[PDB]
Amino acid sequence: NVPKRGWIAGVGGCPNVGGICIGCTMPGFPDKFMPFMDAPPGAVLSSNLIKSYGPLIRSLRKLTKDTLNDEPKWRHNQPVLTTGY
Amino acid sequence: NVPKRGWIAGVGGCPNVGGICIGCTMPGFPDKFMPFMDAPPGAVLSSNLIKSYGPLIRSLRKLTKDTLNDEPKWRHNQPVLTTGY
Amino acid sequence: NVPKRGWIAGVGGCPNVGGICIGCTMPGFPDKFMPFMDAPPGAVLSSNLIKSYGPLIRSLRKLTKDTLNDEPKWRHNQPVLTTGY
Ligand code: SF4
Ligand code: SF4
Ligand code: SF4
Repeated sequence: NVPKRGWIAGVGGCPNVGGICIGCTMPGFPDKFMPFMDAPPGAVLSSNLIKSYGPLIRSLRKLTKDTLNDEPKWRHNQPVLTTGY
Repeated sequence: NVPKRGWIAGVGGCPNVGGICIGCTMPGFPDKFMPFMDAPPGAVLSSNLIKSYGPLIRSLRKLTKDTLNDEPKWRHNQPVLTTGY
Repeated sequence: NVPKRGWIAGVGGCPNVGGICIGCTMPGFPDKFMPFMDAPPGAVLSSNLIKSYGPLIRSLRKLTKDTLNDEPKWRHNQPVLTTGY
């Protein structure tokens, strides 16, 4: 739970901070994880997994974000109130 | 950056601890987000495709996990060393 | 070429105006097409095709459309020209 909780005062961690998780809390440690800097064989399948939907969902998110980066029209210094009141 | 950063000394935040993010930092806040306790229109979309490969990746992870939840055979109190030394 | 071409002076046609195509120009007409009001067998395939990229493509389109339904900010009757001139 290190990443979810941090190391000390929420300050540290491993992957959430740039450190590969080497499985140091598991019965299989360390032998079933070495070499540590190699990709887990199961990960290559999931990293070579194909998300054709990967670029779409990102493009849709950006659009939605852009409209959220636009204040409503009724916020101005014009002498006539547009807020609907 | 609140969830990534926490609120005070990494203690709190919003979604990371069960509070929906109401986009209080966005120029569109709050009108483009209300009503807050309703699902955002574009959410259900990305949900319905990952459901085809969720239970798969989930099982594939539960299995490797179990292998990692097993100590190497050479860890015992038998009369003879079997670690490879 | 009827729907692409219209029937008379580009006015009528068949499926383009709600008339099922019954293959009346084809060497197999009418036997390989009856019963007419039944769906084509091979058609049923691409019809029920589980293209779950669909609800995501219409959304990605509606979001683009909505932005194209907003005039740029510099269109207004304020005492200050703000087009970039
Ligand atoms: S390397 Fe260890 S301390 Fe770090 S996240 Fe993994 S199991 Fe936890
Ligand atoms: S509700 Fe606000 S403080 Fe919280 S994560 Fe969202 S933008 Fe940040
Ligand atoms: S029913 Fe006949 S005229 Fe109409 S589109 Fe089909 S081939 Fe053309």
